[PDB]
Amino acid sequence: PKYEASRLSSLPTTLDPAEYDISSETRKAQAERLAIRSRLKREYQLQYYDPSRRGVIEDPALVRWTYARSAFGIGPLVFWYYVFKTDRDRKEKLIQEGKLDRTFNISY
Amino acid sequence: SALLHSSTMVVAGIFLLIRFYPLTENNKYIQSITLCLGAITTLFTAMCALTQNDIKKIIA
Amino acid sequence: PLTLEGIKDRVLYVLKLYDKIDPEKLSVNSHFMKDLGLDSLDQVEIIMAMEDEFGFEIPDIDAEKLMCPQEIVDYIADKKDVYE
Amino acid sequence: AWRYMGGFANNVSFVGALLKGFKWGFAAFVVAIGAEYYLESQ
Amino acid sequence: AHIEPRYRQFPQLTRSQVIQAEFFSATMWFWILWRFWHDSDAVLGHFPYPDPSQWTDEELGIPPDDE
Amino acid sequence: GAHLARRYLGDASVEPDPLRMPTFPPDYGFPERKEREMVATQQEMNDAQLVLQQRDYCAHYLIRFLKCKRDSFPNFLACKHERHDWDYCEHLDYVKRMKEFERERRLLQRKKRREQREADM
Amino acid sequence: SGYTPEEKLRLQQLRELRRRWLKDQELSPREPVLPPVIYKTYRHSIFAFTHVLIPVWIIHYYLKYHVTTKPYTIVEKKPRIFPGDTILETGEVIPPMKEFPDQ
Amino acid sequence: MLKYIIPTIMLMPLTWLSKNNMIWVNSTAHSLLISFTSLLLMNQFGDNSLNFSLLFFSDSLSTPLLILTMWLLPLMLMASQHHLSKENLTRKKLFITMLISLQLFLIMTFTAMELILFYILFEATLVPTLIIITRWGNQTERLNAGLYFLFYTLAGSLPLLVALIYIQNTVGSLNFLMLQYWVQPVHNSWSNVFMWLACMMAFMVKMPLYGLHLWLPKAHVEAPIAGSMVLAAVLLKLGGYGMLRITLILNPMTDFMAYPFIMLSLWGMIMTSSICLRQTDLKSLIAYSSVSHMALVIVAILIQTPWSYMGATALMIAHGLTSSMLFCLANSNYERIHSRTMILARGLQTLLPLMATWWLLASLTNLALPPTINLIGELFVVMSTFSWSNITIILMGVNMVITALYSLYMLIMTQRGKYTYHINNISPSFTRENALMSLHILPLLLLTLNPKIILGPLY
Amino acid sequence: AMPFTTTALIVGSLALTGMPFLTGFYSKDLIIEAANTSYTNAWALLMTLIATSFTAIYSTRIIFFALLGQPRFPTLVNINENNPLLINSIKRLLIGSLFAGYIISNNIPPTTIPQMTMPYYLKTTALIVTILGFILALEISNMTKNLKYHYPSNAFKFSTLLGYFPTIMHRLAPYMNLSMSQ
Amino acid sequence: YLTHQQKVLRLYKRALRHLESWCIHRDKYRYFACLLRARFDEHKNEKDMVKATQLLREAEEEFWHGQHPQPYIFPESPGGTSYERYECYKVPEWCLDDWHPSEKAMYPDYFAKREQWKKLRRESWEREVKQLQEETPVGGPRTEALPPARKQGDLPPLWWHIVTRPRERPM
Amino acid sequence: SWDKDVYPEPPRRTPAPSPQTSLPNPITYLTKAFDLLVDRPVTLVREFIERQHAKNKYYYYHREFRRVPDITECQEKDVLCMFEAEMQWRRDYKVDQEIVNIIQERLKACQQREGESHRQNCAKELEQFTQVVKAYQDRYHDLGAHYSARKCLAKQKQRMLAERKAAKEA
Amino acid sequence: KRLFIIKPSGFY
Amino acid sequence: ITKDMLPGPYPKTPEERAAAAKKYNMRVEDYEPYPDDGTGYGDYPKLPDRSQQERDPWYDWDHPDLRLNWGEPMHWDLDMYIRNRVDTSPTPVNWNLMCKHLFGFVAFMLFMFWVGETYPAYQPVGPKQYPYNNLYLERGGDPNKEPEPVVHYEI
Ligand SMILES: CCCCCCCCCCCCO[C@@H]1O[C@H](CO)[C@@H](O[C@H]2O[C@H](CO)[C@@H](O)[C@H](O)[C@H]2O)[C@H](O)[C@H]1O
Ligand SMILES: CCCCCCCCCCCCO[C@@H]1O[C@H](CO)[C@@H](O[C@H]2O[C@H](CO)[C@@H](O)[C@H](O)[C@H]2O)[C@H](O)[C@H]1O
Ligand SMILES: CCCCCCCCCCCCO[C@@H]1O[C@H](CO)[C@@H](O[C@H]2O[C@H](CO)[C@@H](O)[C@H](O)[C@H]2O)[C@H](O)[C@H]1O
Ligand SMILES: CCCCCCCCCCCCO[C@@H]1O[C@H](CO)[C@@H](O[C@H]2O[C@H](CO)[C@@H](O)[C@H](O)[C@H]2O)[C@H](O)[C@H]1O
Ligand SMILES: CCCCCCCCCCCCO[C@@H]1O[C@H](CO)[C@@H](O[C@H]2O[C@H](CO)[C@@H](O)[C@H](O)[C@H]2O)[C@H](O)[C@H]1O
Ligand SMILES: *C(=O)CCCCCCCCCCCCC
Repeated sequence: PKYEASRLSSLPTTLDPAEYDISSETRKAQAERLAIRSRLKREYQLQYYDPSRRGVIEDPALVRWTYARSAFGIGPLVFWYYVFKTDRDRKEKLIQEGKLDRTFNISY
Repeated sequence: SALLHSSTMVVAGIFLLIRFYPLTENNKYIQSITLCLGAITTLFTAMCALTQNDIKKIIA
Repeated sequence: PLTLEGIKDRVLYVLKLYDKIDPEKLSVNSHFMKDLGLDSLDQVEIIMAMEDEFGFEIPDIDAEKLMCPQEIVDYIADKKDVYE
Repeated sequence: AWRYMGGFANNVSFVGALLKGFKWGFAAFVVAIGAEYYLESQ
Repeated sequence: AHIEPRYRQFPQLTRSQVIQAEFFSATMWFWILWRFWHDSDAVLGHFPYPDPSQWTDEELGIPPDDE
Repeated sequence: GAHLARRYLGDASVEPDPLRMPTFPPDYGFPERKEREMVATQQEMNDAQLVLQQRDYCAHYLIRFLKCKRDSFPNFLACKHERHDWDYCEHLDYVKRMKEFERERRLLQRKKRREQREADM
Repeated sequence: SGYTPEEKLRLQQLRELRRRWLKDQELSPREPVLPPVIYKTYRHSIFAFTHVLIPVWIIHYYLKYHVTTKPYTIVEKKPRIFPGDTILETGEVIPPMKEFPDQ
Repeated sequence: MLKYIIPTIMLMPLTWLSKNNMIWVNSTAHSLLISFTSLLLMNQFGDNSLNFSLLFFSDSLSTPLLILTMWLLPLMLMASQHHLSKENLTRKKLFITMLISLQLFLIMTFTAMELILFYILFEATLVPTLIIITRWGNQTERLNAGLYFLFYTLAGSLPLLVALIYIQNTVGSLNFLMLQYWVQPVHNSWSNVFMWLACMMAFMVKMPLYGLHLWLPKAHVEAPIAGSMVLAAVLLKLGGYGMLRITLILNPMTDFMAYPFIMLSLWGMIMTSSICLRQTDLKSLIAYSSVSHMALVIVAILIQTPWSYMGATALMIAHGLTSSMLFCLANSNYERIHSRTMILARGLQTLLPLMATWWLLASLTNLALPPTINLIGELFVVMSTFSWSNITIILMGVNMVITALYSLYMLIMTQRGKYTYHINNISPSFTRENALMSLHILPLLLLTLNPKIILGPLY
Repeated sequence: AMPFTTTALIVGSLALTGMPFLTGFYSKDLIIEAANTSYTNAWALLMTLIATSFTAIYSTRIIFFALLGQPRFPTLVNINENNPLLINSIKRLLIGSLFAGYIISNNIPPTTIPQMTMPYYLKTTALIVTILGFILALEISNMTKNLKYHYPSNAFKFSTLLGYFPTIMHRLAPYMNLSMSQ
Repeated sequence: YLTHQQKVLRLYKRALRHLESWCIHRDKYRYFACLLRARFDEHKNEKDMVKATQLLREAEEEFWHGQHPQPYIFPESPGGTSYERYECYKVPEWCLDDWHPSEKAMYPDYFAKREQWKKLRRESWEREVKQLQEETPVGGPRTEALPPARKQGDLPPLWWHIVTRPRERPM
Repeated sequence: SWDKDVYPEPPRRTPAPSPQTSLPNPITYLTKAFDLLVDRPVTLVREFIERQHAKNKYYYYHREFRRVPDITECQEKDVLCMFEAEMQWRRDYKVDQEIVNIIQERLKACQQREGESHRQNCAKELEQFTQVVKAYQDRYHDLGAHYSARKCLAKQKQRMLAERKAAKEA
Repeated sequence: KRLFIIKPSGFY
Repeated sequence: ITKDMLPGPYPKTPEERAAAAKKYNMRVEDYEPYPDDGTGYGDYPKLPDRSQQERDPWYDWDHPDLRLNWGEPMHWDLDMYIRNRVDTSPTPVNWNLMCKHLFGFVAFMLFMFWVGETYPAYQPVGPKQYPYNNLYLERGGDPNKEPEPVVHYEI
């Protein structure tokens, strides 16, 4: 029985058919990815290991993230309006008729 | 875990219902609900315990 | 409390209970491939016994590099903060 | 091999584990009902 | 410490731990035997359960059928 | 058990309904049937502060046991005979409820037989 | 798959530093340089005095002269009365029960 | 009220005539003395309010808000003096003057008998508040925050002025004591529908009502610490105080006019609580938390029950201390790492053990742990809205769960986990900061012993 | 290797599984008897009884895999229970697990009328199902020692992964809530 | 990124660990471990690399079907019961800079030795930065590997945070 | 210390000790220890304090509010009369709240005092509680947070009109 | 042997 | 940080895609924006919807608790994918099968409880009998009214 991936449960890497057919193009892309990672690692490390540095190492990726993120509207109000309005009309009708029990109700 | 599971938190839920037995003893509908809730609970969790390998989880 | 000699004693002790290794040829510097004639399957099983001996996991990326008893002693000493 | 040798060679069974202490618990019990049967006869 | 670790061997035991364990294991079994001797009905049944089929129609007040 | 198999997996017309018993007059088949006699008075059960569910036809044995239990403190192993008398009265009380069930069951069977006699006639 | 000669040399150089660093975390003999059954019962006796007797004195004084002086602050369940008891306040005797049928 | 107005005014010459290096000592010390005397306002009677003069009065609603106002001024001074240390002396004195002038307008606003006087003072608070944000905020978009804050307010406040002047013409007076006796019922008509909206929308914007709330997170992200403190603790409650007063003359029209605002509030409190679970700016998270809490206050005021009004009063006081404390806690991290990003500096309990305790206590009050006055106020509202309609318990209960989730999420994210490796400037907490946190939480928790002084006139 | 810990664990397990006259027996068997003779939901009664059987199985599982057989722990033996704080604290609870149920049951006033008349098969149900649970558990535990390899069944995975309730609910519910803001 | 040889060896180790979770008993595990090894030794000399990749892919399909749903995890491995347990006690060494002078006075020997390390760090840094400039091609590093020191008295570049990291059991 | 008519309690009936055992009662010896070690020193401190109190006897008084005309007698918009009537109505409202609180305290004390016999023996308290709550509900319920003597009167007149109509249809 | 425990300053 | 380093509008031409990939430290082959709607993602990259729990725990992350490296682009929903929140890791049992087995188990139990209510267990006895008209006065009945007698008989 094959694995069926879901949004909340990914395909395992050992079962992914593209993990076993790795061509020159795929290897070249992985090297380009490792090179980008290594360049950022060095840039981070020259500051992180700098004995004279005291502070925070500002991360442009973090700043871009918070900037990007800091940058179903009447239907529930109408829905809730009819739920509470219908309930309170029913309740008000019974009190006027005396059919609602409020024997010990003196806090409101 | 020893104190959470024995003399403090988890029995509080049971204790609350015991405090209110003057009301629950006159309510068959409430009795049916708590009965079935406990029954499914006692069986389901005991069934989970049969295969657990972590000693603390078996006791939990 | 582990010591550098204590770790080394137990690493060789485990290897001296492995039938594919002759305990007379074994030293701390014996390469598992070049001196003892083992294969990489064998090397994986040696690392697994070390993990069992000391009760912690050696990730595959590090484990593949450990090719003699001394490199295992160094690796265990470094992760356990053993300086003596 | 060390796991099957020395002080680990023989371990009790499940029944033997449950019966740990039975011998002296029974000996003490026999003495107690014997004592209680004697006094009750007085 | 007062107990020193051992390698691939059964551990060192004190005489206090062994005796105390045996005492309380034996206490548990004495208690069970003592209680069972005196309160076996707590396990087996406190009273006889009647067989309703053995009751007569006279005592249940069942009149004869042709009546 | 067994009585449940007869009702749910058999003929329920001749099986008592536990929520509607009894369904025959108490004196049907019992000429001169005595009443159950209550020993403890209402005031005695009130003063003893018995739980309402304990204020039944065995309450006098309970009142005796509770008084013994208080008087024997700290000896919490005494009053064992008083407790058995209360437990025994409850047992007999339970047997009486079993007989009421068995009487009801047989009267429902007699009625069923008396209906095939007429269905034949 | 073993180490390369440069990987081994870097690891060796780091190892020497790490062990020297770890050795230097050991304290010296003078560190820290700090600024300038009777015992059983006495320790237990002082504990009972401060943590039981003094608190109970305070609580009793508080319950007796402030709490119980207000209506319905400490409400008791009234004592159970059994057939045959004698009331202390009045001297009343509670009649026995009716005689039991044999059982 | 002159015994509070005049000494507050005298804080201005005190600050300007102080020795250069004594401006924070003198202003802080003397503002604390004014705060002490504010407790004389507790002479409240069971029947009558404390009516000083033809201009000012103090009942059990205004008194707790007055005490909170005058308590907050020294705290804002303490909180501000560090990030203003490099400012030149004249601009420091001008900053302190804005805070003093804000106190002056606020205590007059809360004690005015006549509603036009309340309106002018209610409007006057805008000026120093706007100046504090646009002049002493750090970032470029403080200018936009000022315009949003300014024009949201005036979009609602100008209709209120027209309604207030209209009411005086019809009734003959706007003295609040007179309105209590000459109030007449509001009958159904389109004219009265717009009178109702004109009487209420200005206060809705201040609270802020859900759907008119987007100015608030914008304002907080731009304001300096003192700006956030006064905004969160007092300025929002001007709208709450205004609604509690003006609803007197809006019956029985409030019966059906409240519905759309109750729906916005009841649903809005769930929406804003959920939004807090995904906020990445710590100040913006606290700002959205205020919106959710103030939604309860709006519901309490609109359903108009004795229990709801008591809960509204307690919630307003309790939120003011709690939210002000959270901005102060958030600001203490900011003064070290110079970022409001919540995920930047983690595991701070390892580095700042006692500040972790303050974070814990602020979070516990934010999620309304019994018996904090935070829970007392929330519980009373939950009690009263259940009678209004039993189904509301579902939305109230769900909001409690989400509030606990984001309150503790804040605590776990910043204080727990591992510390960020490269942040190596987390210096030990200063005495000033520890005192500032304790000067919020201690009075807040002491109010548990005597809640009646914060439950308002319906007590 | 750990005698006192072993004694307390055996006592605790037998107390848990309703061993006659230990502390647990004085409540569980009254509860099972009261349930057996009550006007009750029949399905709930059966579930409770099967669960009583299952208690025996997982208790045997702890005892069997922790105390019996051969050591499966690492080679450096640091087993040591000879600490008075450890022995004494467990000792006081071990005494509680023997007599507390008996002492408490003989001192508390009666507030109900306990059911004491019932058929023998309702009287002994908890004991019988408990004994069958132990017997069943011992056959399964010893089958792990055979040189046979077993594939996982669906019931095994359902049990091991907790009916999948945590996997589904703890991924889906947070995802739906944490996403609906956007 | 992983070679074929690395994937097979990773699978063997992963398969053996799950097999142990199933077998539990050491004698039973030894028996089945040897059978498992014989399955790998069967195809050890497969020179057709398309066939070898098919063998591994089916092997990983087999592993996914037969894996233990609750495998044993070493306590301090990721996902284990002691993983990260001691992180709360790890305190970075820069925190000592902020100690009050009276606190530092309690450990005069320790803090004098700490100053020597800080001096060693300061005097080494420029040579480390220079060594990395000389050895890094124009495009920048293509990998994350760092070099050893090449002279006497040099320290391996970027050593401080490795050498002075918190102890695994710091308190 | 308080009025026994306002907060009544029935006479107390304590049975005498009646031991049916030769074992000593631990509670009796703890009681004697409590008297000697706790009560007597506590009583000695209190008697010293009361001796200081007797040297300085001074009094406080319960404030008496004259009755003033009700809102029914106030001309419309006459705030001087309305003010006094409104203040009087507010004082009465607080008093009626405490009257209900007294009756609820009676009920709760009876429930605890009567034990397992409360359902029968607390009927008189239950009835008095039922009536005062009904009267209190009629006066003050549903007025809203902006309550007043005016709104209270409007409710009474609405109730009076409903009672007049119902009597007419009969 | 006794090892120095690195912790944040507690003096303040 | 300059404006050119901050998130921008959705990339229109292929030369804006290359600039956007470079700004976010990505290969232009890998870079891919969110679909151009009014949703408001701009040019922020759309990265795989995976939990941080799925990352290699042994790699030397700059942020080990988050498993992020300094400078790498962060998933738009990173705050949802931290290790304390939503996990997307592969499961030993397929997602759909798990849902069936859990739903099937709960549904079967709820049905059986319904059956157990309709055919309850009980014992073969009649009602429990109480004296004094089923304890009329004790249960709170009106003393002034006279209850309709309940009479119990011996059997
Ligand atoms: C209220 C009273 C309750 C009943 C009280 C009964 C008294 C209990 C007395 C227990 C004392 C027994 O003392 C203990 O007995 C066991 C008998 O196997 C001894 O054990 C002995 O045999 C076992 C092997 O089977 C091994 O441990 C070893 O060969 C030897 O020690 C312990 O070494 C001894 O310490
Ligand atoms: C006739 C109608 C007008 C009535 C005017 C009544 C007030 C007259 C005040 C005259 C004195 C002014 O005093 C003059 O200004 C300020 C404050 O006073 C002083 O200088 C000030 O410098 C700084 C503030 O910047 C502070 O240290 C301190 O406030 C003070 O020393 C001058 O050294 C003094 O020469
Ligand atoms: C967020 C904003 C929320 C806004 C909520 C809006 C609520 C809308 C309320 C609608 C009711 C308005 O008020 C309504 O006005 C009309 C005016 O013609 C009144 O009715 C009056 O005019 C109509 C003419 O059509 C006549 O038939 C009627 O005899 C007369 O009395 C109603 O008596 C009143 O009920
Ligand atoms: C309420 C608490 C009640 C506690 C009740 C305790 C119940 C204990 C039930 C034990 C039933 C007997 O269990 C029996 O043990 C013997 C031990 O030789 C075993 O019998 C056989 O099986 C195993 C495995 O093949 C062998 O190790 C054993 O030598 C052999 O005789 C079985 O495992 C089982 O048939
Ligand atoms: C005393 C215990 C009392 C409670 C006992 C409860 C047991 C009730 C179990 C009900 C759940 C059964 O759930 C059912 O299982 C089978 C077997 O996988 C599934 O069947 C499906 O999956 C299997 C395996 O992939 C395949 O045959 C195929 O995909 C499909 O048939 C059904 O889709 C599901 O509906
Ligand atoms: C006789 O006294 C009945 C006692 C009950 C025995 C338990 C039977 C459980 C059967 C399962 C019920 C299925 C749902 C209707």
